[PDB]
Amino acid sequence: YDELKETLAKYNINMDDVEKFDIKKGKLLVYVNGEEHKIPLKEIELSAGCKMCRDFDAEMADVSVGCVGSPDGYSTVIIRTEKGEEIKNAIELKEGVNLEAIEKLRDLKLNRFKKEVERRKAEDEKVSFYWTADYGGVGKRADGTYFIRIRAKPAGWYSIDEAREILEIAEKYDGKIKMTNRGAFEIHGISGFDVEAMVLELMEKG
Amino acid sequence: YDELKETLAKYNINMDDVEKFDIKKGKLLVYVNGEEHKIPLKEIELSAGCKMCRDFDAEMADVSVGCVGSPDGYSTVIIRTEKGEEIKNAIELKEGVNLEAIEKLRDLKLNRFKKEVERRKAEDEKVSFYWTADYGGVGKRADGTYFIRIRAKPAGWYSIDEAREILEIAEKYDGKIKMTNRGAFEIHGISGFDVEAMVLELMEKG
Ligand SMILES: Cc1cc2nc3c(=O)[nH]c(=O)nc-3n(C[C@H](O)[C@H](O)[C@H](O)COP(=O)(O)OP(=O)(O)OC[C@H]3O[C@@H](n4cnc5c(N)ncnc54)[C@H](O)[C@@H]3O)c2cc1C
Repeated sequence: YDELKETLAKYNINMDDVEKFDIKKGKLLVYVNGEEHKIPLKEIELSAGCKMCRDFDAEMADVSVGCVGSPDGYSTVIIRTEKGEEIKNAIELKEGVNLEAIEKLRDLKLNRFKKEVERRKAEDEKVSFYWTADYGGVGKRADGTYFIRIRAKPAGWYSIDEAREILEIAEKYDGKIKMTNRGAFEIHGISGFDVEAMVLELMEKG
Repeated sequence: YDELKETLAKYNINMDDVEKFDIKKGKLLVYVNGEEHKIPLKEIELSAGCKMCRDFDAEMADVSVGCVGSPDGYSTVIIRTEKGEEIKNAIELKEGVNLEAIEKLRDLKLNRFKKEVERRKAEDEKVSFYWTADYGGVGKRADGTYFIRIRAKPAGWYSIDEAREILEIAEKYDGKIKMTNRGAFEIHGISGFDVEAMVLELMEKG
């Protein structure tokens, strides 16, 4: 609040008189005593934790609502659960949302997060690797690194090509091979900084 | 017996009058009428089953006795068990056996066996893979090929290099990878003709 008020003070805008705020096209819009003042987002310092955030569209909500992707005066509605489906009784909904506009904001937020994580890695600052729990098969070892379990293939049969692919990915991330008593490859010693990239690489290979 | 008798008849020897036989340095020695006759073993047909034999020195006996590697009028004595050690009480034994003379015949016999198995392979003749039981970790599959179980390493840890070596040997012999519920690599589909060569290769890699 103090940062936004101080920023408004720079443009000679009294916060106590503002009619409405808005954030559109990467700019903050202020409506006070008549016309709307345009302030670039770059010029306002965001809450620090927002730099560590990955979730643009509230992907876990029953229903998510925003302005991006839909005409002005309308709200974008993303229905995700049967509870969220009840909004169809309350609102006359239309199709035609601009899906690519929403995805662009997903990527910009993720790139902001990647820059902040890289900066913490370079500066020896603390990182909580909270997104490892986004993925199945990830466990935390006693020493603060992670193991990644590749779900056992039926009857423990692996093609030579498949096994070689697993070893190549393990080598790339300095992982160590452990064979479980259910016939799975489990790769140990993965840095929290590498877990997401390695899992996606494994998923890409099937 | 009939083959030896007819062979001797060709050299004008009546087997009934023979005083002693000997096999030394590639020859059949025949002592008859106070004479020594030498017949190259190459001119004599051996019993068919000997071509499929691997064991020159009776390697499973309590004590094995022969003439190779010791001076004329002595017997070579290879003691292998505590039962065999009792011969030390019956015989004043001497050291100095020519071990290479014995090894030379081990390898000649093995090479003869390899030639006959290869001949049978080429002719699609019946081979009994009786020597697969010389090695641990070898099992017979339902379809007449074999699996080779690599004894699980402690806690199922394998170096990337170790796993790659196993896969390379599996590939060479057209083997298929199965991971056991004790953390072992088990290689399936190995021909009886290849089992020994493959096991020795794995043993060579440690
Ligand atoms: C901080 C912030 C950033 C946003 N950024 C974007 C964006 O980048 N892109 C985008 O498309 N939309 C964004 N929105 C959402 C958008 O501004 C609207 O809130 C949304 O479209 C709903 O509009 P509405 O007219 O349907 O809701 P309304 O009927 O106006 O109701 C708004 C609801 O928002 C809730 N609310 C308001 N402020 C907050 C807050 N600080 N914390 C929690 N709840 C709050 C109120 O409780 C209210 O129920 C943002 C909203 C906020 C609060």
